[PDB]
Amino acid sequence: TGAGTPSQGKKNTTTHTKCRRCGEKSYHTKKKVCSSCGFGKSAKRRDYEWQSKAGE
Amino acid sequence: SWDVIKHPHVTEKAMNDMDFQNKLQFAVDDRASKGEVADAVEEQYDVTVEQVNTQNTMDGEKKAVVRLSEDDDAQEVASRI
Amino acid sequence: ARSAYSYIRDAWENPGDGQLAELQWQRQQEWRNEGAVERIERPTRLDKARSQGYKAKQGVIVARVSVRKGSARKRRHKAGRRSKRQGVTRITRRKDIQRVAEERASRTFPNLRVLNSYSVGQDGRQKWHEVILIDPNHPAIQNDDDLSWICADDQADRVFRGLTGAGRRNRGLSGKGKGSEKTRPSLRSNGGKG
Amino acid sequence: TVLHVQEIRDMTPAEREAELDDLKTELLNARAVQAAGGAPENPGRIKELRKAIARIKTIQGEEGD
Amino acid sequence: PVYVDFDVPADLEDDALEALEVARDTGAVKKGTNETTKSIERGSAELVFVAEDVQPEEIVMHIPELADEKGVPFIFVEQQDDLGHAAGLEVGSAAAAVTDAGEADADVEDIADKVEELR
Amino acid sequence: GKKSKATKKRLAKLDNQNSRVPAWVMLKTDRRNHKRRHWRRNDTDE
RNA sequence: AGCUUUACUGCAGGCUGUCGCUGAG
RNA sequence: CGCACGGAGGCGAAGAACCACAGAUUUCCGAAUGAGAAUCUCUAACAAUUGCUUCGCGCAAUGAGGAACCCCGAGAACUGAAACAUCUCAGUAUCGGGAGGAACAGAAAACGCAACGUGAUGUCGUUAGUAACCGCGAGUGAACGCGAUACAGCCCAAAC
Ligand SMILES: [Cl-]
Ligand SMILES: [Cl-]
Ligand SMILES: [K+]
Ligand SMILES: [Mg+2]
Ligand SMILES: [Mg+2]
Ligand SMILES: [Mg+2]
Ligand SMILES: [Mg+2]
Ligand SMILES: [Mg+2]
Ligand SMILES: [Mg+2]
Ligand SMILES: [Mg+2]
Ligand SMILES: [Mg+2]
Ligand SMILES: [Mg+2]
Ligand SMILES: [Mg+2]
Ligand code: NA
Ligand code: NA
Ligand code: NA
Ligand code: NA
Ligand code: NA
Ligand code: NA
Ligand code: NA
Ligand code: NA
Ligand code: NA
Ligand code: NA
Ligand code: NA
Ligand code: NA
Repeated sequence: TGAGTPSQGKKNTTTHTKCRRCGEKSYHTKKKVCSSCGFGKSAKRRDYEWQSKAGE
Repeated sequence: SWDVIKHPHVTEKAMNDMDFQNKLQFAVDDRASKGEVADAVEEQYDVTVEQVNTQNTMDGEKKAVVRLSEDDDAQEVASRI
Repeated sequence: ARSAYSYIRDAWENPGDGQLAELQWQRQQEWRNEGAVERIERPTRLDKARSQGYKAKQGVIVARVSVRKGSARKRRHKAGRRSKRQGVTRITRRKDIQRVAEERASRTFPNLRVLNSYSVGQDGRQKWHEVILIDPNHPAIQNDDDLSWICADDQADRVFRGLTGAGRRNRGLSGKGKGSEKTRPSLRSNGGKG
Repeated sequence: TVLHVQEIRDMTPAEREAELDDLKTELLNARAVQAAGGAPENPGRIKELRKAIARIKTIQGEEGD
Repeated sequence: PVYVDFDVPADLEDDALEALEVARDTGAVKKGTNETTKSIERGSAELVFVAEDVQPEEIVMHIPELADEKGVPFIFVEQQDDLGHAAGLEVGSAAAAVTDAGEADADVEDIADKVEELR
Repeated sequence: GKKSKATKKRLAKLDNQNSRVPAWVMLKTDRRNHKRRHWRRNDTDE
C-alpha cells in the first residue's frame, strides 16, 4: 500500500473545526483545544514571539 | 427583545397547506418553541391553533407550519394581510 | 526598659537553644502536616512582624509558606549542549527560597499584596517563612497613614516584579555604591549581568 | 416624519405602548405584503415604521416608561 | 505548656481573678504583655498573671524566668479572655499585672503565698 | 454526517454569500464576487 | 550527521564517607 | 437617503444631511464566571481563589487585552577563536510571571580626584576602549569624578 494517493482514501475523520473563541477552523474536536488561539488549553490567547522576526 | 413571528412564508407549497389543510406557514424566530409559536399566532390573528410543526431552514430561519382549528379558516386569515 | 517584643526577638537570635528550641521541635510536627500556605491568625514572631509593617488591624493578613530546600529541580538537557551548559546538579536558582515563598503566598490571595515576610525556621528538607499580606481594598487600610501607600495601582503584583523587601535585596540593590553597577536601577536595564 | 418626537412625548405611558403595538402591526403586515412580493409597497415607509418604533422605545426609556 | 511548670487548682485561679477585678477598682492593674513586662522590670509589680492559652508562646515565654530574677510573684490562668475580662477589658489579655493591689493585699498576699507553696 | 444547529446556520450563511452581485449594483457603481465558492471545487471550514 | 570505543572532555545515574534533619543513656 | 453614479420610493423650513459632546439601545461566543457545548443547550447562579463580614456572595478584589516600551524569573545554538573544550555569539533568541502611562530606581552601614572634599535617584555627554577579565589567545570591559537634564524630601519599628 503506497503511503501516497492510496492512503489518502481513508481520510474522512473530522478534527479541526471552526473555533468558538477565535473563529479559526483550528478547534480540534477530538482534543477540545484550539491550535490557533489556544482556547481549551489556555485562558490567555495563544501567542508566541517567534510568529515574527526577532526585531519586530 | 425579539418577536416570535417574523412574517408569513408564502410560497406554492405554503398555499397548498392553506387551501387544503387549513395551515398557515410562518418564518419565526429560531429560539421560539412550537408552544410559543402557537400562542403568538393565536394572539396575532385571533384563531385557535391545533398543531404546530417546525423546521430549521437552510436559510438560517425557523419555518413553522401552523394548523388552525375547523372554526378558523386559513385562506381567510391569510387574505387580510 | 526592654520591651516585651525584645524578648521574642532575643529568643529567635538562637532558634536552636532554650524554650524556642523545644517550641519549634513541636510546631514543625504540625506544620509538616499542614499545607503549602496556611493563613494564621497571629504572627509567630510578633516583634519581627510589627517591625516589618505588621499591624493588628483589618486587611492585614499573615500566612506561613512552605518551600523545599536545596538547588534547582532541573531537567537535564535533551539536545546539544557544550560541556558548560550540560550541568544539572549544581545549578541553583537566582531567587532565594524566601522570595519563592512570598510569591506562592500572594498567588494564594489574588486580591492581597505582599508587604513583607520573614523566616520561621526549617527542618531537614523544607523552609518555612511567614508572609505578611495586605488587603489594598479595605478602607481600614485605605485610611491608614502608614499603609495606604500599598494601595496605589503601581503596587499591583509588587511581589512578582521584585518590589518586595527580600525582592530588592535578592536583586542586589542593597549597596548604593561599589558592586551595584550592574544592579541598580534595574537588572534588566543592565542587560541581565548582575 | 408622520410621527414627531413631541407627539411621542405628549402621549401617556399607556398611549406610547398603544402606538407601539399599533406600529409593530403595520410593520408585520407590511413585511407580509412584501413576503408575498406585493408591489403596492412604499419602501420609504417600512423604513419609517422601524424608526418610529425606535423613537418610541427611546422615549419610554427616557420618560421612565 | 513550655513556660508552665506547675498546675494551678481551678479554685485558686478563681480567687486570683477575683482579686484582680477588685485590684482594678481599688488600686491599679496593667493589661497587656508589654505593659506587664515593664512592671516586672520596673519592680512596680506585686502579682502578675499569665494566660496559658497563648499562641505563639513566644509572646509570654519570658515572664516566668524574668519574674523570678525580680522577686515578682506570678500566677497562671487557663483562659486568655478570662484574664482580659477580669482586668476589665472587652478583649482578652495574654498577661496582666497588679501594679499596687488595693483592698486585696491580704488575699493577693496569700495567693502569692499559695502559689509559692504550690511550688 | 449529522450537523448541529449552529453548523447549519453557518452552512446557510455560506450559501447566501454565494450569490451574485445584484444587477443594479453594476449600474449604481457604473461597473465580481471574489468569494464565490463551488461545492465540489472549493472547501468550506469545519 | 548517525554509530562505536580501554580517543579527548564532560554530564546524568549507581555505590560509598561526611554534614544537616538529629534526640536520651 | 455610506463606499455605490441603478430602479422604485422617501426624508428635510416641525431646520434634514453632516460635525462635536453627552445619552439610549447594544443578539451569541468570548477572561467568560450556574452547568455543559466547534458561537448551541440544560435547570437561578461573582465559577474558581481571596479579604471584610450583618458568616448571607451581604460588601469588595483577582482573572483577560494592548504597538512596543518596563520589571521579575528560565535560558540555547549556529557563529567567532580561521579546528576546539574555557572564552565568544549572549544573559542574545526563545520560554514563564506581572505593572504603568510610563516603568524600575531613590534620600548613604555612599563616595574615597584622601579631603579643611562631594552629598537621594535616573538619564545624556565625557571619563575610556582607561582600570579590570582572558587557552593572558581570540576577544571582553566598568566605576568614582566632571559637564548637563531635572530636582525633594520623608514614614514606621522601639524607648516614653
Ligand atoms: Cl503582591
Ligand atoms: Cl567628590
Ligand atoms: K559553543
Ligand atoms: Mg510517510
Ligand atoms: Mg424537527
Ligand atoms: Mg531605566
Ligand atoms: Mg439557492
Ligand atoms: Mg561528525
Ligand atoms: Mg458557561
Ligand atoms: Mg571556530
Ligand atoms: Mg587559537
Ligand atoms: Mg560579556
Ligand atoms: Mg566607585
Ligand atoms: Na425571511
Ligand atoms: Na496577590
Ligand atoms: Na553579576
Ligand atoms: Na466540497
Ligand atoms: Na548520518
Ligand atoms: Na453602541
Ligand atoms: Na468579580
Ligand atoms: Na458571602
Ligand atoms: Na574558523
Ligand atoms: Na569543525
Ligand atoms: Na578565557
Ligand atoms: Na575636579
